[PDB]
Amino acid sequence: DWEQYRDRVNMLQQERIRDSPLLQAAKENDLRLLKILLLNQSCDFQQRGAVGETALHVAALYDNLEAATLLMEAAPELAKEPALCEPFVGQTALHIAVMNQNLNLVRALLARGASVSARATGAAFRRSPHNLIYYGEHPLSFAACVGSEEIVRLLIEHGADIRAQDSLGNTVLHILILQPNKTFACQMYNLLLSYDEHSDLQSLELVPNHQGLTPFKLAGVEGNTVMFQHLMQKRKHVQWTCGPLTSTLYDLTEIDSWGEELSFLELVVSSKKREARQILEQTPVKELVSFKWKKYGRPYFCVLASLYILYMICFTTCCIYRPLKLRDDNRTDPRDITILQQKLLQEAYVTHQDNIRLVGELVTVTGAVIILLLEIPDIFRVGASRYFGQTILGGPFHVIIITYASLVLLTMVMRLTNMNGEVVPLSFALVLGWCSVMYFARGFQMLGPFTIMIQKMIFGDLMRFCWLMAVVILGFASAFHITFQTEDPNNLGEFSDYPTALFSTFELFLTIIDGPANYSVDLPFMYCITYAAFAIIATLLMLNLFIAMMGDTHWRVAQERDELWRAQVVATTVMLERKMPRFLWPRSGICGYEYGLGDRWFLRVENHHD
Amino acid sequence: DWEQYRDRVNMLQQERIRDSPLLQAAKENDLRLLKILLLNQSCDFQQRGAVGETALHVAALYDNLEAATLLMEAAPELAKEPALCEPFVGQTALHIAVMNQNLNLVRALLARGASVSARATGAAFRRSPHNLIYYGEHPLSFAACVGSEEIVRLLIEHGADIRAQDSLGNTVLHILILQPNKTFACQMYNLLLSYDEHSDLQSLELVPNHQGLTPFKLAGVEGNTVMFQHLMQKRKHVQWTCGPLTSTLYDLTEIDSWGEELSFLELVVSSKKREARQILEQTPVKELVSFKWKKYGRPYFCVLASLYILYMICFTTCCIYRPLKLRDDNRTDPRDITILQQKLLQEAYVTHQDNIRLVGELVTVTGAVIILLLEIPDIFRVGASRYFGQTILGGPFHVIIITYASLVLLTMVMRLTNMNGEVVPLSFALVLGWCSVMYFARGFQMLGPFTIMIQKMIFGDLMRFCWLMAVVILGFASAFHITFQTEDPNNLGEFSDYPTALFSTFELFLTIIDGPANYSVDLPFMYCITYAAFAIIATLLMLNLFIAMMGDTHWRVAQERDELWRAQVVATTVMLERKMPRFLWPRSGICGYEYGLGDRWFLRVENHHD
Ligand SMILES: CC(C)[C@@H](C)/C=C/[C@@H](C)[C@H]1CC[C@H]2C3=CC=C4C[C@@H](O)CC[C@]4(C)[C@H]3CC[C@]12C
Ligand SMILES: CC(C)[C@@H](C)/C=C/[C@@H](C)[C@H]1CC[C@H]2C3=CC=C4C[C@@H](O)CC[C@]4(C)[C@H]3CC[C@]12C
Ligand SMILES: CC(C)[C@@H](C)/C=C/[C@@H](C)[C@H]1CC[C@H]2C3=CC=C4C[C@@H](O)CC[C@]4(C)[C@H]3CC[C@]12C
Ligand SMILES: CC(C)[C@@H](C)/C=C/[C@@H](C)[C@H]1CC[C@H]2C3=CC=C4C[C@@H](O)CC[C@]4(C)[C@H]3CC[C@]12C
Repeated sequence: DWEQYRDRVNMLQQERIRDSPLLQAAKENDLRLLKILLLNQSCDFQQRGAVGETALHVAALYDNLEAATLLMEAAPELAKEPALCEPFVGQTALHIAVMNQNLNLVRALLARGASVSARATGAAFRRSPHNLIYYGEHPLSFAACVGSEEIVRLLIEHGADIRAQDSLGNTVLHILILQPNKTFACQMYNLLLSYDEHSDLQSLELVPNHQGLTPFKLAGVEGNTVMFQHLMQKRKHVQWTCGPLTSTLYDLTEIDSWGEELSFLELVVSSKKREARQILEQTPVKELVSFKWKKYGRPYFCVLASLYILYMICFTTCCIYRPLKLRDDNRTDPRDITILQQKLLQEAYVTHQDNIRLVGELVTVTGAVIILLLEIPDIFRVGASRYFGQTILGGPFHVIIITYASLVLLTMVMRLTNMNGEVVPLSFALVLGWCSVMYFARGFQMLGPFTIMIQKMIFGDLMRFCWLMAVVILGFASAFHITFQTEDPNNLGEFSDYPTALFSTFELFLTIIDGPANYSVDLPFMYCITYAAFAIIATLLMLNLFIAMMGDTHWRVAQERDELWRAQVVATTVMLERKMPRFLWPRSGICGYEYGLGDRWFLRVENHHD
Repeated sequence: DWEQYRDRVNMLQQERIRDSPLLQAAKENDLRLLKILLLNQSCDFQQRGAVGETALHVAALYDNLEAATLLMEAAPELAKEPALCEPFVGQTALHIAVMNQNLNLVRALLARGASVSARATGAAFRRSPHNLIYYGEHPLSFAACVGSEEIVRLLIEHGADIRAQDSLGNTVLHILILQPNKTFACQMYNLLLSYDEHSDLQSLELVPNHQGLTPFKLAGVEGNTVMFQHLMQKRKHVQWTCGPLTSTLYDLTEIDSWGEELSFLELVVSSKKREARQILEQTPVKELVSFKWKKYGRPYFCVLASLYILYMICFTTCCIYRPLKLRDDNRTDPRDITILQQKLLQEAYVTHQDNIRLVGELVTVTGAVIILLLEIPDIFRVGASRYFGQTILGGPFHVIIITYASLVLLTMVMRLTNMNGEVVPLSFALVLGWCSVMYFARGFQMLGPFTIMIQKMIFGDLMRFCWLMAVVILGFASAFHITFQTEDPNNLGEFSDYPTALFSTFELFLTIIDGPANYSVDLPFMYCITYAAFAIIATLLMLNLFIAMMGDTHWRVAQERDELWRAQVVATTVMLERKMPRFLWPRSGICGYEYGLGDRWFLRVENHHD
């Protein structure tokens, strides 16, 4: 929760420990004062602290086995007392004794009758970035997550339910997977699977949490590669081993996820963790997505890319041959250079070429409607921020594709209603529609990690550098405008108006226009000093600083090009499996039923070991 | 072959193993059930699997020595039974027993009379990228490639022919060289040479395969540097060793390859493997090509470069002084600026300077004919794709040189036929002919690894980045054309026509022209927003991204500059040895016959060891 509230809670807990002499003796392991208190019978033994902790909780917290046994000899009901305050509600002495790995204290508490199924629904025991650890809500979950196998065996022998869930629905396998240390996690997973004598019901592995994730899916989502390898070791079958050639037969019941709302690969790719992209490098998943991409994903993606390119060619040809007529009125203003205008709806669609344009425009409108019908339910199937905010699963390409379809439909509306100004949505749709073709650059290895470079340059570096650049533009444009306020605009009109001054200074920042010079006339002397300062500071230092930032970003992406391209391949394959019809996408892998191996589907992997 | 077919074959093989109780007992090493089957006499013992494998093949496949001896005690004819299906045709139990290194099983099979010359012509035993290994087609080849020397000795003692070839003609030395692991390969090569008691016939080393490669040539082609060093250890003679100076005398019978169609160095350089360029760094080859390049290659290459430069000077001077006359007709169109045209064949070649031009044009046509006569039979001596598609042996320089000669001859044809439009082939030939002079940059160390940088930037990076760049050009050119469709073209004519809009936006992408600005008139407001987006996205992000890609490509080539330059030196020296007359290229090395060492030719290497 709040850091200040937890600090006040800890300070109040230490204050109530230091104020109470029984709690002070329990903390400091003062056996004489504690025995004088307990042998004495002032009739008080349940003094609670600031968090509602008993004296047994204080004895277990500071590793005081002798003081805890003294507190359990007299009035042993403290072995069945949880805390009664917000940051530690539900925590007993058994939880602290398990977390401190005091095995004799856990033995003594289970001898005195500790609650082995004590569900600690505390604020500090929830999975949150405020808490440093998430060990669970049960003593068995705590003992499995800490790493003491003997305490796990002791709690199981006393009757701790392995199939117990948290507030998030997580069983002990989920919280065991969620731990960062993974050396002992595989052995603890083996121990908890070995103690599943129940085996009735479904196996603990098939138990989903409240998010609907199995432990296999949670190992996929969180990027736990070691637990993923340990899980696939239990689901593989070595067919044969001849010399150095080992042929094994992995099971694809959970990896492929046939007939499910969210497949395993979709959950792996659409994950906020950076370590989830290493699951695609693992042994069954890499061969599975390579088979899917090489057999079905690449030809279908190339066909869709060719259709989209021809569609954009038709839209561009309809933009070029747009119906325009001569201007009716006279150009009274000498600075106005508009000689054509848009024809009316009655004036257009007359000749044969206009009917060809009508056919192409119907093709364009139908394609935009098809685009909207393909993209709109994906914003409601998952979250809008998740669908619009991930690099791997398209992302900004979907936003500009939906914007392109919306602008094409708006152009159609303005065409049918005889509204002037189709140049703005047609230019927007021509820029956005052609730039969306780079989405289909993710289907090729050489060009795919380039769109990721451009994405991590625009939203990565350009959105940070544009504030300093805009500050320099807003300074020097105002300076250049006020130096040329008392000047004739016919000789040097690059700073005549302040919007034009902003645009001209932006161009001079990017060095795409020449410096404003008119040597036939006498420019003001302040312009030369201001432009020398602009050339030193803006065009030389900051522009090449942005060039170096883009170079470092390109190097950072190019050091991990194949991983990002494989992630894009899996994202594209998942999207094509979800959206295309099922008869064009047969089920991947060996059928297995024709070979007598049941209804499961397998992937055969032949490797060259030693 | 196909991955799905091999997967179906393996699944069917495991299905037929699991269905048959004899094969199941042979796989699982169930001695009791197997003895009940064999001691029983249901009169069946040759049940074949899905691949035609016997029960002895299943026993040898899963390392079941006891089950294999039980299957060989009753009906031992299974020791002489190969498989009878496509992926394993010709494979016996001896092959699997050798590959599994079960020495007692190989002893038992040779005791029962296994076929020691069993030629396994299977689909899985062929050298292909589908197969993970290529161990050969014979049990001796399998035992030499796996690494068990005792099984090699056992097979040789029973009469396995060492001089046996595969479907590719490869003997056991070729397949032993083709293995990736090279520590045991030298010892196995020594063992197989030591067992060549035949020594009649030619030595196994001089036995070529179906591609015509000796094991020395195959070690050169595949880049096996360790086997190359081991082969040159057997062909060197240490003349003396005084202090730290060791003078040895390498033999150049196979490295130089006098009087052969394909020399050793040509096969090393024209190799698809990247590791073949390390053969040129080895001890005799480096000194040999350095002697050849320093004595003969560099002066002849500099003479040819000077002749080609003077030839291009003559061609350029004939292009500058091209016969042109005043235009006969009148310039009716105000946008037409053509004032000259080409003179007729009768009108030209009149004055003295025209006769000097005629002499130069005859020189140019003769040089192009000489160029075609030098380059045309090289396209038929080797493959066309091999000759036109390798960086080291010229490659694109040969294509542009042949194109230059073809365009010069086409210009001559258009000159003789009075056909208008010599400017197109003359401009093409002037661009391509002068750019071919960079071919002669490969003869100098400092400038040579620069043409490789440009080649790996054009075909490496430019051919990948040009699709995204063309996408941005096709978007923004159409946007800029439709914003200036309803505008007067006299004020801003950079986007008047769509081809001119494409060209102007390509120039604005490369920042070689200024931004289109006409401050005397009022430009449309959409142009400013579209050009600000073009300046942000195209000229700033993508152009400098391509700059960073070229920087990384230049760094990648510059980290290996000397290796690539030495490869180009060997390629140039091989080309000059092949194409120049023999009297200008004396045989390299010590003659040897005058010193009583036979007809062989030697290279003396003096090195400073310790
Ligand atoms: C038309 C003008 C007014 C302005 C709006 C135009 C903006 C275009 C050029 C910009 C806006 C956002 C840009 C953009 C958004 C995000 C991505 C995803 C990235 O992975 C590749 C580049 C890509 C695809 C680029 C392409 C160019 C876009 C679409
Ligand atoms: C430096 C960063 C922030 C980049 C991205 C922004 C550039 C700014 C300065 C650019 C982007 C688009 C430009 C722009 C849009 C359109 C017009 C209308 C035109 O008739 C006058 C110039 C004017 C008013 C300019 C002003 C400067 C703008 C707003
Ligand atoms: C004349 C115009 C129309 C066009 C066709 C001209 C193209 C020229 C400039 C281009 C085409 C291909 C280019 C090219 C091909 C390949 C190589 C081999 C490389 O190792 C060095 C650069 C070099 C030699 C370059 C030189 C420049 C060339 C020849
Ligand atoms: C971005 C990459 C793909 C680079 C290599 C390609 C550039 C394209 C856009 C260039 C290359 C040559 C250019 C070109 C060739 C010749 C002409 C004829 C001229 O009268 C009008 C422009 C026009 C029609 C332009 C159009 C744009 C072209 C085709």
